[PDB]
Amino acid sequence: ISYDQLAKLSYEKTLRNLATQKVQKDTKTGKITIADDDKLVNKLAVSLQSESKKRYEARKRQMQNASFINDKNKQFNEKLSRE
Amino acid sequence: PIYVKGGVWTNVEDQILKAAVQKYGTHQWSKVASLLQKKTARQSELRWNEYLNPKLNFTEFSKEEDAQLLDLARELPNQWRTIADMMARPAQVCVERYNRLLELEDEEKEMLAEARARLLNTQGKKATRKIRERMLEESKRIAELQKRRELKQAGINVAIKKPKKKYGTDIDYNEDIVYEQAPMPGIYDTSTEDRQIKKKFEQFERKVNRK
Amino acid sequence: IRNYPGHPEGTTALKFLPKTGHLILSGGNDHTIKIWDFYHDYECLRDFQGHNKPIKALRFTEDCQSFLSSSFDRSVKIWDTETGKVKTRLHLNSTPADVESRPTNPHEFIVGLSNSKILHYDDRVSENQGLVQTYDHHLSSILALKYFPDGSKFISSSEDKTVRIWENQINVPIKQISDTAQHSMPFLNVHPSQNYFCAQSMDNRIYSFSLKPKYKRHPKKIFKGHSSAGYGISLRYICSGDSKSRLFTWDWNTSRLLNNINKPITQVDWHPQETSKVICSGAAGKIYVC
RNA sequence: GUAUGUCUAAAGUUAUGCUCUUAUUUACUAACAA
RNA sequence: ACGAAUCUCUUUGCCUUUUGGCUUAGAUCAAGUGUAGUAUCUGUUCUUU
Repeated sequence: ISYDQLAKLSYEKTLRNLATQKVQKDTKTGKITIADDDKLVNKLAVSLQSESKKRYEARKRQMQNASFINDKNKQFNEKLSRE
Repeated sequence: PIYVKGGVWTNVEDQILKAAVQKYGTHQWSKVASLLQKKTARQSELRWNEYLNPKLNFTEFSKEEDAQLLDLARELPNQWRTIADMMARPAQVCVERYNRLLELEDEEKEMLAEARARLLNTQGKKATRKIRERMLEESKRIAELQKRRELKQAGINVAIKKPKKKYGTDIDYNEDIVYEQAPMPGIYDTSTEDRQIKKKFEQFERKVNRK
Repeated sequence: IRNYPGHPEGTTALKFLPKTGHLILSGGNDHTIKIWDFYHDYECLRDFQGHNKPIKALRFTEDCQSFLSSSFDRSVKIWDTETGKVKTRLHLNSTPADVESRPTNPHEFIVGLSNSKILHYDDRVSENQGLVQTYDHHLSSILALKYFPDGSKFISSSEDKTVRIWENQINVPIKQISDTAQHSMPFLNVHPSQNYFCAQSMDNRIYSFSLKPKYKRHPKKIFKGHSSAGYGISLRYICSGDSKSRLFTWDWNTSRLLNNINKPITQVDWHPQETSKVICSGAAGKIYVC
């Protein structure tokens, strides 16, 4: 799977996470003030943190699963064994 | 006592050698030898080549294989290394088969402990020294803090001494921004956001002060 | 359990009298040494100091007649118990962070400095304005010293994470301690055999040391779980306080017991004439007794 | 014994299962002695 | 039963602390003691759990 597909497929996913539940320009300054809902941005912030948190804890679990000497080697032998 | 090396391969010793081989590989025979207090480099390497290496085989020969062997003997007279290679076996074993066809613990535990210690210690002295200095440095820092904190409790405010800057252009990063590469100029307006973040920052500082 | 407001300014240095000790000596951060008793009727006899800075390390002699005192303005002062008119040491290089007198003869008297040079002062030698001999085998500020209780051997840890068993006056390290640990407060457990020299660390873990012989130093079991910026004292039990919250009683045999609330600060001590009574030293006139 | 690298070298910036006792090994280290 | 959300696991995908040069393998593999330290040994006794 390429990063082309994995992007669109992850795009499709977070659209399902959405599916759960004005422009004003001063052309002299060039400042395009898009006044939008402050509640929705907060809902993005919390959701995005939660998504990253979910992933963060996902590694933590997978790190705590278990012919080596030190932390790295064990994993390096695991990088060899997967092949 | 110092002495001339040799003897016989105790199973523990063999295991140790195997471990070493896994660690250091098949061409650093000195180090592996060193790991074994009894056995030499040459001895070790020979052993690995002859007995210990897993990509050898000691399974019995099929009738066809027997034929191949004895035929080789008939044709290549006692050039047993060559013969071994032809067979695809180690040579001593082949020879033995051919012949057949024709008719204390404290010390050991010491080296073990030492061995395991070594194998689980895989850094040059520079590394070890560096980590030592790091932990020492940390300790020093905490001691300094304890003094400073103690004085604060006592009522004397002491600012923490800077790191004695190594060179003229050495940087303290809390003075001012590291190399403020600013964001790309604003297409969408950013003013309210700037304010809010500023407030958040100042608030955080306040919290820290109170903390 | 029960309180007493002593020193309104933060830091304190609470200590009982020796063995047969009915008294509660304090000397806080408010540059004033004060005196209160174990009898609930807390009676105030204020030993006023003269020197400008706050008073830091206060300890008694074996006699219970004169107590030493250290401040930040290079000033150590000896103090007679009830009267308080007594020999004085106005002049030093800079603050001695910790000081202790001999547990067998009140005459000999060690002061330990920030410059890492330790100083004797006998009774006739305090009259001389001299030293029996200095020590200079610690290089960092020492802030920490206490005698092996027979009077002879003498220990002083330091800011560089090193402890030093000495003979009383020899000025030659019997033993420098290991490096990778850290140490702050040195206190000998009232150990029945009297083998043990305990000491608090920076890294939340009080240690134990076989002080007889002085060359012995293998810790048996370490007392973990007291986020340390403070102090600790023994009698069965060792009780030490932490930086953040509250005090910690610990079974000296197994290293685990109750964790009593303090209210911050932490300097624990035991009323040794009794079996079960503690003093906590909170910051800013919050001394708790049990 | 060195390169080398840290350290010190004084003036106050105006806030409210264990403990123990020992004896033995081995290793490493040691400009300390032989 | 279909739709959705939450949780756990399994299969795959992602390698997520996952080897960062070159030379003659870069070169050569020892004969030590006592004194001290340090650690590590092992025994050794007793205590109480």
